[PDB]
Amino acid sequence: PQQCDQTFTIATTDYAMQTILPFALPRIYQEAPNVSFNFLPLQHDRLSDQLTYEGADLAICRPTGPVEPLRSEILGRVGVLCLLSKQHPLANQEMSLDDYLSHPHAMIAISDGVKALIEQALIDKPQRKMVLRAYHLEAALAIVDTLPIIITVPADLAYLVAERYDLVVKPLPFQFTPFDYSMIWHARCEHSPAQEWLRSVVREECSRLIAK
Amino acid sequence: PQQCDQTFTIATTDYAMQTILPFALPRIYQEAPNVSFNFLPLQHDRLSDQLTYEGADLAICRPTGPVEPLRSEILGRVGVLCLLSKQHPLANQEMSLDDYLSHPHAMIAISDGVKALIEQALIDKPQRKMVLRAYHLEAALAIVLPIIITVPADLAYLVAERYDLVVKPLPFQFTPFDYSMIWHARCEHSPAQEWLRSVVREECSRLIAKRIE
Repeated sequence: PQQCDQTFTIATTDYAMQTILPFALPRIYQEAPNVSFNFLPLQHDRLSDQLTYEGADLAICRPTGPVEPLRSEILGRVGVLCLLSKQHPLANQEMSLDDYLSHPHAMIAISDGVKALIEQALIDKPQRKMVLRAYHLEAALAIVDTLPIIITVPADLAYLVAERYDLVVKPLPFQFTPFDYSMIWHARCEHSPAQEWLRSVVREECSRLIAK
Repeated sequence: PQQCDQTFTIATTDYAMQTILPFALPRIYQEAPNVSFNFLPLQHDRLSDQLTYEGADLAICRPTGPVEPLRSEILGRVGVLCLLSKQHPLANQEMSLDDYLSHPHAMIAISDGVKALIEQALIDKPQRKMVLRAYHLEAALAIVLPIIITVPADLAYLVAERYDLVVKPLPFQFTPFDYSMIWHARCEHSPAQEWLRSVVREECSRLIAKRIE
């Protein structure tokens, strides 16, 4: 509704902050011109307490475990991509796993759960140089003019961003099973008309996102 | 030095992560090629827990209070600035307090503690409508509604620049807060930590200069 004027508190990881949410927002405000949002950083380890006492109506992440009795739902499957400066040696050719391993790495907006996922997928091949780990590729960009860093990001951020910081997108050189991104909420928000609305729009929008 | 291949954990805010360190990073890696970095979100109420228990080497933020027995030094003086879309009504005029107070507000990259600072500066004024409160700014971007985007000064200039939008001063008296480095006594006399801090120190220093000009 347009007569909705309440403020929804979403707890977000940095990834969902830069891709999912902003994608969703034009349509949220379009449908609900009057709704305020409050986006606070999700603490993965105090996820259930954020939703219970700290005022969060919805958390958008990838739980590092089960979350019951918090109700939950997969939004879809995020994949992982690599970002290269257009002036990277590899910017032009194709990335073999052997390229990937011989170059310095910046890890942007992954997080340890997925980091562990990737590290797990890279379990037998030789230790790569992990040079930077951050949640803002502003920071990796800062060094594309220094190291030939390969920037591993969730796939969706590569598409939202690469095509504007003037850097290129290469596929992962190895077997990566896309992980699942979820919404979490307290069962008490389970039948709230406004909360069903939020989750719906966030659900449909993630579709439009995944579909494209 | 440059034998150093040790990794540093820096717990940091968003502002710090977009305006400071990106700035300070090229001289770091140039100065210590083997060095490795780990930046993670500061959790402001867990500042000391983060440096003490979670393995954070240094914290860069505005501590919402006294940090003893955590080591700390001021870095410099963050101020707050506004960002408008180039097709915002007030884009080509000066924005008066009244104008400020009549428009939807999007508050980016501002800590609660600083949020409280501005709330306290606007304490005798009508309520404004706070339509959006995020931490990366690609969310406000997404809706830049005739919103006025409040942000730490340096960040305003950084993106105002390249997202073609405009920068209006705060239509009120607001006195710059200051940012700082924070660390555990345990990192006070580490040759590598004393080194990290100083490169941060003189790059921040360097940043003020450049900016001041």
